Amino acid sequence: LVPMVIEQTSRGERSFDIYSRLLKERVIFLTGQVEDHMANLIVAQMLFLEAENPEKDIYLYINSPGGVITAGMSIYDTMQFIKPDVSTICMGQAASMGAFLLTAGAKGKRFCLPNSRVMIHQPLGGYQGQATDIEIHAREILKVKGRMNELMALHTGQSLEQIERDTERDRFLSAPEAVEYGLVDSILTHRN
Amino acid sequence: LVPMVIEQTSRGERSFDIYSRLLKERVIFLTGQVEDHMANLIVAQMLFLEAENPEKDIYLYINSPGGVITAGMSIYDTMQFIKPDVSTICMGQAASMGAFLLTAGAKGKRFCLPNSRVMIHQPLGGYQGQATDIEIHAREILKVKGRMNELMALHTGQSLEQIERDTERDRFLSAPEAVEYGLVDSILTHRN
Amino acid sequence: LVPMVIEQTSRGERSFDIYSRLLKERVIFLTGQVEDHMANLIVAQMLFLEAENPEKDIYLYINSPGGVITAGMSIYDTMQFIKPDVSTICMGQAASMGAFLLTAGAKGKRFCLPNSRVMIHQPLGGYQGQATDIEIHAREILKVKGRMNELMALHTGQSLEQIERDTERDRFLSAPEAVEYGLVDSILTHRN
Amino acid sequence: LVPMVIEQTSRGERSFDIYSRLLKERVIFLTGQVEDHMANLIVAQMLFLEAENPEKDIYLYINSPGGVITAGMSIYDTMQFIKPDVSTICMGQAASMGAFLLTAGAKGKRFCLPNSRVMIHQPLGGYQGQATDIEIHAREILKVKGRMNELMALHTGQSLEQIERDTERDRFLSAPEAVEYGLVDSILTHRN
Amino acid sequence: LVPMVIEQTSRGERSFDIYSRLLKERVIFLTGQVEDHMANLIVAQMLFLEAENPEKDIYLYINSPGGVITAGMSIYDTMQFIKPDVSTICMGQAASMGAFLLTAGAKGKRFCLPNSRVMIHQPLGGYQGQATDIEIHAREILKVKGRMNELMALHTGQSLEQIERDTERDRFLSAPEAVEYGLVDSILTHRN
Amino acid sequence: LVPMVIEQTSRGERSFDIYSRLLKERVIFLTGQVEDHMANLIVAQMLFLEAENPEKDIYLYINSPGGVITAGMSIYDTMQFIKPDVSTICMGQAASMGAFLLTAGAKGKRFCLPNSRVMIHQPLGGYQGQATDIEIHAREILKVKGRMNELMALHTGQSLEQIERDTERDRFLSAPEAVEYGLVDSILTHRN
Amino acid sequence: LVPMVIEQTSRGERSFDIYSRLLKERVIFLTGQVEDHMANLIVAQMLFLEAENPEKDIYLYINSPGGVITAGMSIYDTMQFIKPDVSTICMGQAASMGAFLLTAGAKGKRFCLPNSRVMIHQPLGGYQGQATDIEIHAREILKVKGRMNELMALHTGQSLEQIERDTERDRFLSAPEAVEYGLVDSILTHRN
Amino acid sequence: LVPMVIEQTSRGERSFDIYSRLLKERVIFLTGQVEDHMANLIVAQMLFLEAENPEKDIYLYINSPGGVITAGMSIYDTMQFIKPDVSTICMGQAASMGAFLLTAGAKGKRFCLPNSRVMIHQPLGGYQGQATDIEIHAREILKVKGRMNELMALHTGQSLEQIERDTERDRFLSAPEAVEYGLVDSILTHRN
Amino acid sequence: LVPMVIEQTSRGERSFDIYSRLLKERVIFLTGQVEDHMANLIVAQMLFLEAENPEKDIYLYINSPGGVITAGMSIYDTMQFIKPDVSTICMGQAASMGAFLLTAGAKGKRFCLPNSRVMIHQPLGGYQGQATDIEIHAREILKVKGRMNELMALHTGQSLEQIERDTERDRFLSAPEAVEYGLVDSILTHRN
Amino acid sequence: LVPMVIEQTSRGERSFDIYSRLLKERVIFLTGQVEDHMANLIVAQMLFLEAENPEKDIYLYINSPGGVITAGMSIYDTMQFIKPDVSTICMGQAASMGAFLLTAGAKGKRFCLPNSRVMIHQPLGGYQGQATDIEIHAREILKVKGRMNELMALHTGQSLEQIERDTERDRFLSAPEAVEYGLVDSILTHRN
Amino acid sequence: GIGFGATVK
Amino acid sequence: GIGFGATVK
Amino acid sequence: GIGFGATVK
Amino acid sequence: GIGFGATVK
Repeated sequence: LVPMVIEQTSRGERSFDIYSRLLKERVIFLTGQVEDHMANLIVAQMLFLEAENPEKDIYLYINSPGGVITAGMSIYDTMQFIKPDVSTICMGQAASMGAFLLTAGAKGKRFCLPNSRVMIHQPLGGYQGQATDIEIHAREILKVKGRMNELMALHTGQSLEQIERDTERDRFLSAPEAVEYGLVDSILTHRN
Repeated sequence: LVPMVIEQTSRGERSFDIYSRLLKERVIFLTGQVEDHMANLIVAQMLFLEAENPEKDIYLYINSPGGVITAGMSIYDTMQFIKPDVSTICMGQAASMGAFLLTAGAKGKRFCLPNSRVMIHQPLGGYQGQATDIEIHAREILKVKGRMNELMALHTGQSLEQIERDTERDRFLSAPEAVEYGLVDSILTHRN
Repeated sequence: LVPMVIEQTSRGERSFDIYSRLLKERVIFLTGQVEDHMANLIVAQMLFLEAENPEKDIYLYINSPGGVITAGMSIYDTMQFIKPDVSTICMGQAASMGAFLLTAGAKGKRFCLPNSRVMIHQPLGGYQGQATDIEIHAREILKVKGRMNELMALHTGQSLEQIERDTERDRFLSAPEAVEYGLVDSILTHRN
Repeated sequence: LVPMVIEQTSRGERSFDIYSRLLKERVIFLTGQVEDHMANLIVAQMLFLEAENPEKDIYLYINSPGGVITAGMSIYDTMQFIKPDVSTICMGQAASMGAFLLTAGAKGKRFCLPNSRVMIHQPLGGYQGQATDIEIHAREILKVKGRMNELMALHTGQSLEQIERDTERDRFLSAPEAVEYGLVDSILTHRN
Repeated sequence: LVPMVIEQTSRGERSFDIYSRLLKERVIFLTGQVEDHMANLIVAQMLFLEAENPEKDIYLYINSPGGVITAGMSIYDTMQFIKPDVSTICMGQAASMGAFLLTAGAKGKRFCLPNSRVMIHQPLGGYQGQATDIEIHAREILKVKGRMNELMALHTGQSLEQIERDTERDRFLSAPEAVEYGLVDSILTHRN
Repeated sequence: LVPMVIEQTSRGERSFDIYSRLLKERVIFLTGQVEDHMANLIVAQMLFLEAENPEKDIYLYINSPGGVITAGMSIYDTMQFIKPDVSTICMGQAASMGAFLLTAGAKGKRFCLPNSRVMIHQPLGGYQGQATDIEIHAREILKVKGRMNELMALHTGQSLEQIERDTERDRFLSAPEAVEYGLVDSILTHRN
Repeated sequence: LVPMVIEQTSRGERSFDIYSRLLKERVIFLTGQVEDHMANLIVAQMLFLEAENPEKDIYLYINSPGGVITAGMSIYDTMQFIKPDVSTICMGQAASMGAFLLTAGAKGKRFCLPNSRVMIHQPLGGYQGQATDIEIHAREILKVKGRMNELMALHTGQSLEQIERDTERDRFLSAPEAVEYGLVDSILTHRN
Repeated sequence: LVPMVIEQTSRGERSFDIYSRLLKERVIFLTGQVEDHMANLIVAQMLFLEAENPEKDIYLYINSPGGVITAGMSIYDTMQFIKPDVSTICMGQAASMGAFLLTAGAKGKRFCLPNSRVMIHQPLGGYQGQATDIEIHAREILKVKGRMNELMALHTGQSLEQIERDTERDRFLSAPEAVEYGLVDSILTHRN
Repeated sequence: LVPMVIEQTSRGERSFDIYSRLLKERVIFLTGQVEDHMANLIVAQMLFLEAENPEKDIYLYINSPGGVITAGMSIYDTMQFIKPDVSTICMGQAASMGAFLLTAGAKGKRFCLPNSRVMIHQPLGGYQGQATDIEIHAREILKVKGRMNELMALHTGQSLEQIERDTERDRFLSAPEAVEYGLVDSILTHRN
Repeated sequence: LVPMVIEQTSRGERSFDIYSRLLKERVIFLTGQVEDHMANLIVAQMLFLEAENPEKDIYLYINSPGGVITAGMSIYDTMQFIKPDVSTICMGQAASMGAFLLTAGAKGKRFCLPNSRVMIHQPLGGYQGQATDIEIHAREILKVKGRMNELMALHTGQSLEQIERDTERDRFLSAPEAVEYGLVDSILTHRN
Repeated sequence: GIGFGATVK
Repeated sequence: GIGFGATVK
Repeated sequence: GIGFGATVK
Repeated sequence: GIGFGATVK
């Protein structure tokens, strides 16, 4: 169940669901595994908020263990296309693709809550079939791995060689270490 | 869950779901596997937008790993029938049938986001039964393969011999290579 | 999910689902497998449109791999009963029963989209039990096969002997061949 | 999904589902297998239409392979109780219990569409337990078989001995043979 | 099913669900296992109530056997970020993560009903793979265990050494013992 | 399905579901097994009715085979906290936890319908693991058993030794015996 | 279980299983479905009996519904290679491959028991994959069908055109009709 | 069941199973799928026959659809190590690995029965995991593919380029075509 | 099935199974996955052959994808304990534990067949439970990893640092590379 | 499969299975999980060897992850009853009950192979039912835990307090540490 | 109308 | 409009 | 606004 | 012997 809230306006009272209420204030939630359907919904929200106001920041709240890459790159490419600065915040955790969408936010507007945790690794995949087809799909996921490391280096500021060494295996980063690593910019410990 | 948005009009406020809101602005989403039911829904949207305004472009956003061919050809034939120019955009990925609907868009109005990826191969199928029936279904899928290669050559500009060689096995194309291959026209890196 | 559309009228704005919107313009969709429940819904739509206006054509859009025969004959008998001319269009595919409902449309108002494909075969069935019961159900499905071939010959214009030879096994017909075979009348390549 | 239709009235426009729209015109659908819940719904519709107008005919459209007997006899006893004449029409098929509800309609107002098919047999049942309990349930279903044959003879006009011989095994009747057998009265080939 | 209630206002009557009604009075329910989706919903409620009024206390009613840690830390970090004092109440039980969110409430505003019961233990986890990966995930959950014990000590007032000894295995605390342990502040035996 | 009812008021007609209608008259239903989610719903209803009117009695109708204890103690502690007297009625049956919530009602306002039946036993539980953990969970459920027997003795008026002897195994009490046992106060045979 | 029999010899008594006893008298059983393992066993028996005596006839008793073709052609090619004349007898039934091994016996030494039944059809097969692979496996099974019809014509004496017409679908032959068809030579009604 | 045979010797009669009898005459059967256990058994037979007599030919009868490669290369390397010439014969079929062991036989002593069929393709495989591991297993199976094509070229006499083109997809060879292709040497049509 | 062989001796003929025959000549087979039961059988064979003759070499033929470590170390420790030199040979493949038992053979008496392949990686494992238990099992498998790398370095002659780098991920070694790596000593290409 | 060996005696040759051969030399294997049936077999072997010779040592080779306690105590009590000294050896691993039977061997005759590993923990168990039954089974497994720690202290020489601390959780001991801990006496690195 | 057959401006 | 292709102020 | 970044009175 | 390493006449 999803609670319903009421917004007071000049015309009259208005009934909203809680997630649609926050969308009115330019807040998007990225929850759970990243798949084609949920990601296609986040794209629709970003495009809508750009049209409603292209000069006001969009906020993307991330609590996800990651998922499909191609579904996540649809979110990434949209964030870079649109004019508004997509601020990203990590709540709970932001793993493999969730961490890539976290660091892909606008520079200076990427945050981590004080006890959140970030995880980064290299792409996972697989194939079954002839050796000629295994070579094709093996070359492809390596190109994806190279592309994801270049973009990680671009946004984090690190070198491509450093990103390659750290993402060969799973690497957990606390919220302070994510700041030092360039993955996020600061921490929202308390409200001021 | 699908968020609800509000549109301000002269008559009064109006509550929409996010997907129906974008349909009002002539935007259609092709998400997930291509099947008869989702495809029959996309046809209904294209026909409706033609009637509402036959001189304004329709936009078809594609993030799909492909699916049934006969379901996809219902979308293709509709796009060519209607007067409006169906612009196509690739988000995340556009595989076997999704790539065919991508390149089938209006010439000059086919796009790929900078990190999207396109995949093309030949039809998949199968049958179990008598040898006389196996010959019938084997001849049919070969005719389908020939028809899909001719239309790929028509829209991409390549030769039929080139399409046949490249689609014998899976072939991945990055967004720049798709432009060079005639599959799409340009890239939407940033908004200008 | 099904998008919602808005129709502008003199009284005021009106919210419709996309399938109900097209029903207002005398368009019916026959999608997926033919069963008793979906077919009983198509009958209800045809009867309703006859009552609303008995002199305006009804349009039945077909994208189906066929299904139960008795469910399909309820659609066929309704189409012949009602006064309006039921125009049929094939999108994607129209197989065994979908092809019978395609050719059963009003003469001169049966169409195929340029890349659609039609398939025709003889009835499928089966029974398990005593030999006396096997004889009963075997005689019945043969009577059904004879009845379906007579009606196919009536609407296609072919002879009963030709329909019997062609439907002994699966036979695929492209959209041009369906025109030459009398199964449909013309092709909607482009809008003029 | 079920389409929504609009009815124009003096007070204003009114939104209906298609099945509820036809109920307003005294039309009931008996679709699928006969069970306690769907049958209890048909009883509620018949009682409601009697109260709204007891002098106008009710129409029961049948497309069913039969089902539970006790669920069907609730429909039968209601049809005989209420004052309005329940006209019955067979669409697609009307098997074991559906055929009993077909012939149970008002005399002179029972119809079959030209390609529909009727099937009649004796009750099916079963039990597992002690021999004393097997005798009880075996005697009961024989009483049911005797009662169903008497009522079949009453409405069809045939003799009880003829109904017993024909229902010992499955017997299919085309729409013309159903007229000759007294099961229905005429055929709705075309509208006049 | 969820009952609907009516609120009397100056403008008119207003229909609410019972959970949305209590949200209007700044009451949130944390029920069942702690997962990403339910936790992302509680965050949305806390943020909304802060915006509506940042000086009025929020109430979080807890009846949960715990669940995922990363989902719970998103709730914890939100409670500490927002300006309003999040009062916590334990109903029925508050186990591993539910107990951490209970003690994380505002100091002086943490309560237990007289027969509720609290349980605390150390994190649960697991991994399957190479020894190099087992070392990574084993080091991580130990860091989580250390972080959860520090925060437990901060809010309960106990020492870090005491929290470590008591959470090595499951430890149940009645409502009086929770007060003596610093986990909660008082008991709501009766209303005064 | 849940029927909808209409309430006539001065402002106008009002549509309610049957369960929400009775909630307006301060009636709550405790049906089925006692779990965290249904119990958290009953708590929300009791708190709401206290706020609407703290001097009018609340009625809790019980037909339950019991369930989780911690979920039931959230209902019990709420009933004792709130100012209104929670009258309890047993319909059909009130077993292990349902019987505890039955006897926990306000003194003099606990009832049983004439053919209802009450069952009481000791807590059920279990654990699998090390012997050190088995000792912890075994000691805990014994403390719960002791607490549930003390509260049973408080409300029934019996001695703690009598409750212990009777709850060592399942004990069924008819509606007259429940009155003699102090579990309920009287019987609602007929309305006067 | 398999019974054991005793053979009296000059050296002494000898214990045999019943199937090994009959092998000593040059009798082989082909029972059940034709697979690689049972067929590789029949080949071993034929080769052994050739070596023991190359001038004495081998008897192959067939009661099989057929099976894999490649397993059966190993039996066929062995029968034609070895010098002894492999007499074949049909007991119960000899279907698709069992009928091919029946007619493949030595001319004049092929028999059917009076109530046995023979069935012949065309090969069954199937494949799932790319269209290029479907063409390969479809061409192959057609070559197998052509090869099996040529060998059927060689041994039965019929023409290749007659075998093609009769094997397009399942065709049952009684023991007299098998003699008239050239499939077997005579019938063992009684022993003389 | 496996029949037992008797061998007459000077010392006395001797009971053998049929497969062990043929092993005494230097005949080995390779039946069914190639796995580690059956292959380790064939190696034990070859080594034993070498020791018993190193100057007498060993015969390997092949009826197999192939299987694991590493299990088959244990058979291949043994055949090349031992001094006796391993003659190979194809019965029924010899597919991917069975064809490699067929052509690996001694030159001039490789045979096909007249209706046997040979199939050759490239290795099948697969992996699921990180991209770094996919590259490792993808490179390995390509090295295996290269090694299997070199050895196929060595024994067949064809060029490495010809073997690569023909094994990119499944290729069926009849017994005459296998002789022309160098895969086998001659055909055992009849015994002379 | 396992073939039976005959050994000629002075006392008389003797029937053996093929695996027991080779055991008489001091040959042991290590086939399939390494588990406790098969490994406990190999230990029994090694101990028996030591007692029969402690000065004659034992041969261990390896075709295994590895398995449990503790089962394999029982084989390793036995090989080092007994006085005879355990020669090892790789047939087909010798993966993770099979490679460790291969290199553990007597120095100078370790062989690989020309097309065999060796694979080495680090231990695999896993655990589910409390963090305190995860630390225990994580420390243990790291000690095992360290012990297995030391013994690999001892027998291969490489350095501990080289073994650690190469076994961090799967590493395949052909038969020539295994010789160069010190894993085996030479190759048995042909018999001389 | 289990290999067969031959023993040379004065009377004649004798065929044995490998496990029965070693039993003749007073060697018993304890392999796999400890259950009632395998343990009842080990008891039968120990009793038999005592009767054959009561002054010669019995050897029990252990490679087991433990299992049921009651099955293991039947082995322990037998080892202490019989006069011969039961020497124990650990191969691969000896976990919870296997370690108890290892240390229960005769003092001075308990060994570990150089790379074996020992694990000790407290008993595992569980129950589901009434609280009165949970108390009974919880008290019992605690008595078992106390009894197993006393016997561990008796044989290892450690104190009862030390055994209790070390067995609260899983504790792995290498072969050297087992010697230092009193669990075994020495190591069989090489044969001398 | 909206459909294929119906004409649109 | 709202989409990629449509222009926004 | 409502979010983390947005300021509230 | 019989094995690989053992020599045969």
